[PDB]
Amino acid sequence: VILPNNNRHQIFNTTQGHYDAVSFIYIPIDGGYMSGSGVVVGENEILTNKHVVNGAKGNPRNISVHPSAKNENDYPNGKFVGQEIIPYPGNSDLAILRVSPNEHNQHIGQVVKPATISSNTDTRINENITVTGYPGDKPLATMWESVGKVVYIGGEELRYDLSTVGGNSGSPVFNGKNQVIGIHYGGVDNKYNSSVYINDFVQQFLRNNIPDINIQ
Repeated sequence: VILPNNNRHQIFNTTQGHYDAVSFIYIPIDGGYMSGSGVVVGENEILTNKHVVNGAKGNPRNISVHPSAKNENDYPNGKFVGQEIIPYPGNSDLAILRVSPNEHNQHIGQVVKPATISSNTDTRINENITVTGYPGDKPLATMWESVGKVVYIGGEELRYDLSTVGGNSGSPVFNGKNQVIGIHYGGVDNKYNSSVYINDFVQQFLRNNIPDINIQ
């Protein structure tokens, strides 16, 4: 959903700082492909949307994850294939994807630093945030950072005023400490963008499936 606030900047030094965990997702469908985004949060784990993993039609092996992808011809951290899809049991567009190790028996959370999850104890409306991931209007597997403000927090719903584009499905929403406060899932044209807010209940689901999860 493209809004009056469309402040987007490409990221090139993708393997450094907090960008490293921001991941590009590619799923073939016989006619073409679908793409999306996610964020590495544990040794073998990314967070993304239910609607993203549902594109695999029940086979996790159809999902390729490229952490820190720079463009279609530059995956500096290679890829990791889907192994197990663990949907968040609650009523939000959130899933964990566990991935296999790569061809060098490296784990995804060893090649990049797993992202820091916010406890969201301090998160409030009007807060300045970024949503960073792989928009579909841009060239395949290019990373973009969008700047915006939180407008709504309720239940598992966090809405902001910044712009995103199909492919931004699954993009982490960062606070100023570069901690993940939520996971983008879509938007309502001319009104706001929407994300899964990482509330206490979501945090419990993360802890119960990702033993090493870093929540601060």
